[PDB]
Amino acid sequence: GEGMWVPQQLPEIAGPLKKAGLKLSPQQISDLTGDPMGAVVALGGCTASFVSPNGLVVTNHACAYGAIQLNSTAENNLIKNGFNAPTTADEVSAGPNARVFVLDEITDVTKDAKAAIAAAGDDALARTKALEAFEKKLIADCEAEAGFRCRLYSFSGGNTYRLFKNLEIKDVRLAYAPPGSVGKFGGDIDNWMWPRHTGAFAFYRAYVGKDGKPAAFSKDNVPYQPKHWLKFADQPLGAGDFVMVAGYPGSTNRYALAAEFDNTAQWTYPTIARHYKNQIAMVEAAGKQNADIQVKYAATMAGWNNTSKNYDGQLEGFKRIDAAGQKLREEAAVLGWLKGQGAKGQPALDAHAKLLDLLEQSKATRDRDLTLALFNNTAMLGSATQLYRLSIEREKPNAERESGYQERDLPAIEGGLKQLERRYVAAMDRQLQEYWLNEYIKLPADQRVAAVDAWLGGNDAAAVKRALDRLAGTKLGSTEERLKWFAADRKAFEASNDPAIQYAVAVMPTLLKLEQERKTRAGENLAARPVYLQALADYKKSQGEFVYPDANLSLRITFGNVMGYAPKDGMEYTPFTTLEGVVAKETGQDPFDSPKALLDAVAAKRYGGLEDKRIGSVPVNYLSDLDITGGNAGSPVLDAHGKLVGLAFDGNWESVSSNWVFDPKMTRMIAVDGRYLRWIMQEVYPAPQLLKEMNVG
Amino acid sequence: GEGMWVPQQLPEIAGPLKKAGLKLSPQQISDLTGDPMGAVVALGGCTASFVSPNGLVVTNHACAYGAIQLNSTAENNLIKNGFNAPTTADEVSAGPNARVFVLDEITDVTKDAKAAIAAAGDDALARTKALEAFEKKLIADCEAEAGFRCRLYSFSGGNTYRLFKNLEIKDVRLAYAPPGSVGKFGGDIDNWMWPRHTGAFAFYRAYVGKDGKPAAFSKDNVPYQPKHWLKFADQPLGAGDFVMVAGYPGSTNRYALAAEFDNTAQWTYPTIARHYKNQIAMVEAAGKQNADIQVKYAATMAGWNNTSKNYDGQLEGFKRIDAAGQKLREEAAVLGWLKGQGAKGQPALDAHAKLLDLLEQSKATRDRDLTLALFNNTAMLGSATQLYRLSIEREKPNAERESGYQERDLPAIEGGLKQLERRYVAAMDRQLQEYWLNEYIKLPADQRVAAVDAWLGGNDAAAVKRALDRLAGTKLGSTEERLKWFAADRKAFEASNDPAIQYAVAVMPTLLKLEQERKTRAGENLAARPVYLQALADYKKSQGEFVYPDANLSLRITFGNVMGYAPKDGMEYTPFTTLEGVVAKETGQDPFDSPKALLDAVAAKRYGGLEDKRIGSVPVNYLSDLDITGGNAGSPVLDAHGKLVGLAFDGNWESVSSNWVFDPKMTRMIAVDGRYLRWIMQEVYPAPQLLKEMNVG
Amino acid sequence: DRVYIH
Amino acid sequence: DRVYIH
Ligand SMILES: [Zn+2]
Ligand SMILES: [Zn+2]
Ligand SMILES: [Zn+2]
Ligand SMILES: [Zn+2]
Repeated sequence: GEGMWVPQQLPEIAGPLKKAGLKLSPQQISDLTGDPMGAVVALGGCTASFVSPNGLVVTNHACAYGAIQLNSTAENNLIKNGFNAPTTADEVSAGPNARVFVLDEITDVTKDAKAAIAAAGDDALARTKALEAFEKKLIADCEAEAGFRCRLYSFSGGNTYRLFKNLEIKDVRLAYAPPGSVGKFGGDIDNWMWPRHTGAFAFYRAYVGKDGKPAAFSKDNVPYQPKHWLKFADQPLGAGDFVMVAGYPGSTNRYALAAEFDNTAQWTYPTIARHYKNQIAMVEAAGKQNADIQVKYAATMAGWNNTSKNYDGQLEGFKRIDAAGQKLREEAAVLGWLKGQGAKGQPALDAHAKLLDLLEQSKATRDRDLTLALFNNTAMLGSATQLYRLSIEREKPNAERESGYQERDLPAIEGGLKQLERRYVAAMDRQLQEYWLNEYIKLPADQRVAAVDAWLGGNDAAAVKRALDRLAGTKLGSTEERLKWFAADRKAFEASNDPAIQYAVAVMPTLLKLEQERKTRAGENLAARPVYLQALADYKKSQGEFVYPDANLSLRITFGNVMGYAPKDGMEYTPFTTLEGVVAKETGQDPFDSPKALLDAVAAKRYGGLEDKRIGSVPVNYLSDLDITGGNAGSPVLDAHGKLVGLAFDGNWESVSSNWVFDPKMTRMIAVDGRYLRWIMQEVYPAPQLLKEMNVG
Repeated sequence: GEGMWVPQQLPEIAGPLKKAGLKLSPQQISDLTGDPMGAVVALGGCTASFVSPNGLVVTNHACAYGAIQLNSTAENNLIKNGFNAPTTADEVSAGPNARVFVLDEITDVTKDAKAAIAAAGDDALARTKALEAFEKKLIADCEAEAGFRCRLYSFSGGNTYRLFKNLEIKDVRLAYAPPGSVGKFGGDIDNWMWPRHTGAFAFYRAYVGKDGKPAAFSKDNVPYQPKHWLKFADQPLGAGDFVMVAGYPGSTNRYALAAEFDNTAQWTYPTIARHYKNQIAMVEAAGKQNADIQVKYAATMAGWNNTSKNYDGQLEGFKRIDAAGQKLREEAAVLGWLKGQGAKGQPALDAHAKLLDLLEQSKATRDRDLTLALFNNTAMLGSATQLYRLSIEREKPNAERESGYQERDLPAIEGGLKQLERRYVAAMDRQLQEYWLNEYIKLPADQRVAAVDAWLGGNDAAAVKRALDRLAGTKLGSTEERLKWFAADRKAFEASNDPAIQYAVAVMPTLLKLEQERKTRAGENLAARPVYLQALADYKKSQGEFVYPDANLSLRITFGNVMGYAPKDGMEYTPFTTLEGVVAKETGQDPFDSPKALLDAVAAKRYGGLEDKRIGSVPVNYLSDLDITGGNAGSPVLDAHGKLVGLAFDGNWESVSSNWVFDPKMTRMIAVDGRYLRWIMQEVYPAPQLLKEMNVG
Repeated sequence: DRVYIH
Repeated sequence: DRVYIH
């Protein structure tokens, strides 16, 4: 059912867990560094889990897609062909920015954070700065033990703050990925849909130095030896059975003003989906003539497709359930309620009115802000703005440097500049700069930026053509120029004739002012949000509804049972798909082009000892009523005894709108059955060495 | 499950019926004139049943559609609005050709039929004529008792012959039709599909004279008092429950040469589907501008739509189950088995070869034969040719007049000419003539007909136009002129200047010769068909398969259970639909435009004492594994105790190909629940007087 | 609709 | 695919 429960909420969900079928005690699940919860890791954007004592880690194909793509070329395309390291010394680096975060400790610091916020007085900007200084100081203390990365999380609008400390593994290697026709079977047609038939899995291996401490990549590094790892289920998973997921859901907006909903539904989602679709169409055409562009732009294309389709799904979902109407009606009901308590309900009404004014302020410049952000997100402009900002920040002591530009951030900045090599083609990027400039000059006068108007010198096709021709002169297109400027000082940036760099110097003051405006607006939100969100939660509780905070990239538990859903009267989706369903979708053309060894195994009913009797085949994917969102890709699904039964990887079409308005009847997780992982790795793209390592060979 | 079992096969299915859940004895069912089987009637092309001691008959909306259409006008459109007679005197006539046939007796005449056939000798034409002469004498003897009509049926390729005698009710009146948006909810979009949400029912009342004997319409007639009628179930139908149907399925071809199947799949179905869709588009376009064309052509359009969608469904189903492949392999297996019986198998082998050569003969002229027949079936040419043929036949003694043109057929001919009044607009029929002329001209030289070529006098658009202009001077457009010609003699036809009559006189000798050719092929079929077909049955039996004759318009029984089906991996169709499903399809536009009373009743959860607690609603339609075909529309569906739980009305998309190759996994009947009939007649289009008469109000 | 075709 | 957006 509903709920992305923080682990401190285990006493409240202990009864519900036992009732749903959990056979482990809740105390065992409460031990977050124990068995099995200690096997679950964060990737930053996805979840994973250890599945061997020698540092093997399982996650989804879409979570490893980036790593797979980095190691691919047009002539050796691992996305299409798969990857298999017979021995660990055959494993290839997942990239310098790949991470495995292993939970060490959580701490409530709510009281200290609210003090530090209070000490800045009735000044909005000053309030943001004070929270930032408190966070930086706290992280600096927590990171003094070498090998750890800490993160501060704000829950429920700032009502609670917690500090997480994680062992940061920085040498991650690819060990196995199935061919893309398995790992991403159905492609973008089946994405966000059920029935689903996708082998959505892949394996990494985690490494540390010979002394046991984390370290960046080195042939001297050895496999990390996790204290806990999961075991594959020995009991077959069936309809009705208990399942639970622990992972790192990223963001939900279930506590939100109606007007925040309306802006997102009527502007944000359609605008972004539109722009992502236009860029997909461009890169798609270029990649049809140019295999280098196709492989290099593959991970970016997977993102655009996934996000645009998610957004189309959310919009259709809103129409289906009348989300705008529900948000309007529950807002009236809450405001009614607060007024009805006269005196004691006044702080929340004040907050509501403030939050509402803050929205309208964002709304005034929405178009300018998004267009400028995405423009500066193209590769050469992104690099130049990032690198110039860093030179600016390095002039200040480290404690005053903006987050993302402190010493602790240098490894990721450097890593990104190297990774960009496998993701950039000048001729393609010029077309993306073009697209965004064409969109910028479409903007009305009041949504313009002076510094950009000036750099451009006009509002026509000629100014664009001239702008592109100028930028084509940059030397930031090579990894070595980028790393040169990573080290250079501000004065060198200010002297440069590289035109990407000149752009960045030209616009940086505007970007710094926009940033202050945003931090000021955030300081005001910080006064008002906690108060109002506390009231929404009180209202919810008084209505007997489930109360848990919106997702914020921290660890959550969700639980429930294997079950289908009924999208329409007269029909039902069943909980499992099967092998025979994979082959019925075969067309011989991408994305429905399974490997021959798969088509043959299925025809000859070679079920490898993995068949589930109740469905008469090896199961492929299944549905359940767990409540996951972006970030939970890769999370282990555990059965009543804590054993691995699958990996979470998607949601059904009608689920995605639950980000704003939760619908129990149509909200399901799509998971890949652990038996299909096994089956693929026995009969289709074999990895007997990995099976042996996980005690299932 | 599979099988359209003749009544004489009851001993063979008694065990299977009991096992599936029937609680009446098989003797109770074997009494074809008792309770409940004597309640089931034939309408000619549909089935129906008595449901009151006062002559009330229930059938499907699509079966009554012609009657409803005959009583509708542009200004008072019963198809749209429904009809409800508050008292029996407000009932309107269903038209002069409407019939209710009540079974009276069945007699095996196999031995005598076959003697008559053998006495003909070696000549094929004489063989056909012997059988026709035998049938006519047998029918004349049977129909000596006034008020009865008799029919001779041939089963299993001519291996068995039975004579049916029926009481022929000739005054049928419309008592109730729900509005079209209920009776045909979903129109042609949902036709042949599940999920279905259609209130597919209507009521007639049977009338007879004051002496109790059948008579044509007259205000002195009174309601027929049937010996038996059905009662509504008092137990809620549920998933898994036993159900059975009795009715009059018209045609199946599960016993067929592979080459017959091939001709049908590759030519006959696609050709007819294309012609029907072309004609639908013309009439549709013309009716959007002229509400009289719209109502007068509604019944015609309903058949073109139903038939062309059915044919599309079959072609898709053939491809789904590789029917060509199955037919070829099966035939090869049968020919193999025959060769392996040496001498003893020779006559079936020879018959196979003779049937195959007869198929080739008819194939040689198929484009001509179809095009001519459909050209001659437009309203004025069909009238002219029918009437001129009747004038030729009336110069012969009755016993020698072509069947369709004897004294016993005169009522029907006459009725047809009157009904046409409500189904003909000259400006529409002229577009239909033009379509058919255009198709005629595309025929190759060797498929043309001298008499039509000559009459046309040209081969281009200008000639087409000049023939149309000639034909427009016909006077056959009025009912009074058609009836004048109905009574007139041959010499009066041959003297006329009416250009439709002139066409008929010119083409008649050609139609008569094509007819003789067809009767000749038919006589060679009489010799070969029984021998091959008996061999197919014997082979099916040695494989342990069900053996039952193909459908032929006579009374059959089918039985099974309420269940859904699985159209693809990851999904299932459930056995029922519900009220809420009807409202979910609402768009406010035809065919998804329910009466506002239906929308109001569902929103207010006014279930009327009819909710099935197990589905949370009043059931609307349901699926079952019974084996039905065209002709079974309107058949009562009975439960374990012989009570009415529904009416048969459709099949699901995947089922229609079972006309040639039976697929058990996706062949289902769609029926309308008895409770939804009652619900509509309580809450939406009330008929309290009818609910009282059937003891459910 | 399962009415008889022709 | 339930990866984190953005
Ligand atoms: Zn147990
Ligand atoms: Zn340089
Ligand atoms: Zn006249
Ligand atoms: Zn009983």
